[PDB]
Amino acid sequence: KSIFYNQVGYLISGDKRFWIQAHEPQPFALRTPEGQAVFAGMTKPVGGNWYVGDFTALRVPGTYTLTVGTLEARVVIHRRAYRDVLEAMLRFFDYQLCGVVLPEDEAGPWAHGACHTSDAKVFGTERALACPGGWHDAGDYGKYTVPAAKAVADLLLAHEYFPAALAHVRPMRSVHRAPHLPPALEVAREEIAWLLTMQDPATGGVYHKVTTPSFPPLDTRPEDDDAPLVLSPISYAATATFCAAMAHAALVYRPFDPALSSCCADAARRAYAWLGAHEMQPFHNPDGILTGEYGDAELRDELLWASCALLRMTGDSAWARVCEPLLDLDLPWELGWADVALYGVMDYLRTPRAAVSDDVRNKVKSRLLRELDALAAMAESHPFGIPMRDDDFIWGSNMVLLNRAMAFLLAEGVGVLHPAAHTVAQRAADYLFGANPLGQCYVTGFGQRPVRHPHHRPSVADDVDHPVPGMVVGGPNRHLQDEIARAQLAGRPAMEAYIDHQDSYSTNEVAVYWNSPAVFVIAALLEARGR
Ligand SMILES: [Ca+2]
Ligand SMILES: [Zn+2]
Repeated sequence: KSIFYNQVGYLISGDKRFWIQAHEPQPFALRTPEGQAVFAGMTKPVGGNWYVGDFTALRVPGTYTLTVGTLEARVVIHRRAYRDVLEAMLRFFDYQLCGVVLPEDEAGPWAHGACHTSDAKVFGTERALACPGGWHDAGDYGKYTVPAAKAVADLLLAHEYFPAALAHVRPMRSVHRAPHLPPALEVAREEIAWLLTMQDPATGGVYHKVTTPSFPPLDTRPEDDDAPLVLSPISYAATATFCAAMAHAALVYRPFDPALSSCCADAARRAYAWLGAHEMQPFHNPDGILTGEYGDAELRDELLWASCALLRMTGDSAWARVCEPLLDLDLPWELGWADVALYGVMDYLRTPRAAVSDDVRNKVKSRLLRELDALAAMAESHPFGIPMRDDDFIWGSNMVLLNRAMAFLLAEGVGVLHPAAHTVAQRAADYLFGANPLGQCYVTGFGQRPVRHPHHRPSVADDVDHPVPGMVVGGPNRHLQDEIARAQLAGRPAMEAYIDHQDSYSTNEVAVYWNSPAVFVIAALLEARGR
């Protein structure tokens, strides 16, 4: 029996909520460390087994003792409560850097020399290509184009939406080149640079991934992983998502890195040329390649994103002829990594009105609003106020949640101002930081119940009780898709289908594209912005 709360903290100007399992209202108090009450109220029912207490009106920063029944919790209120965790979430990307020295003065215990420095062989050939840099994808050391595109897009969108919040954090600054770009762009450039090396100069197509044939032991340090690197074949999905990300990067970097901006624009155009001359073939692992497939049978949303990205990059109305029929399809409007249509919708909506059809544009805005309404109804039913149903708690459920919060916030940039947007964002953070049935903070290195045993090779290699901080784990997954989950979590409700165990890859791994929406959402919460 405990209090469930945001274990990282609460914003002075933000909503403040705790949860408890109870069957009737109870008085609660918030007190100073000496013990004197500064706030008091009554809990109220929200369904399932749950009651909530609202202490939003407490505006004075500090560490308070929350008392309800015979239970106590320590809660922090601060002007920028999430600054440290946002910084850690962004530093994760630098911790994932491949082929670059990470010095101890930046990386502490996890400092290491440049890893995976060898040339990658193109599958089914004797040709070798240098594809250095960028990020290890997850708990493994593969670098995969499709999910990379999402992580880049999310960081770029965070820079575009919340630059002031991001300005207050510091990545591994000394590992990046001077002059230093704004934090999100400094970090994202490393991945963008690597992506550019994955494009085949002859055809404009993009290799699906570069990995070793198989996964090394969970125990393996990055610099000790010396198996041969293989470039898996060019794929439609990789080429299209590369196109979209590069087109996005072209726009965003224009005033910061003109050479990169220009390089990305032309790379995007060459990638789109490839799309036009090739079939929408889903990617499957070649024989002898057992690493992450990142497959996907539906590719029209990738074409949609690429098309809309180039529409916005160029501002040329000719692109709307291709975009608008794709926007009419009943594709899910989601934020990846496989279902990427909402990135395209956003690029379309963020293009000057003059370049697109007014009729189509209003239909797209209207669909977006209806989608958000649906998510808002979900959140209203849920005891923790998050836009989730039991069946949404799948592999990477934390990302499912964060993408949904992100959609609310993105919409505010294109004239769709849903009244639940900022409540949803706060509840998503609350949930991520311990306001859930397990009382689990789903980020390593933070909260009172942090993640301690992530499925992450650098963490497992160094200290299995003390992992790299700032890593957002996948979260509860009702499908029990690893040995540990099957054995330990059968019969538990959806939100309880998580275990902090290094072998539980289906509930407790990490990913660049799980940190990326988290950076966006937490940055939004820091940029406190009503009248
Ligand atoms: Ca797709
Ligand atoms: Zn590496």
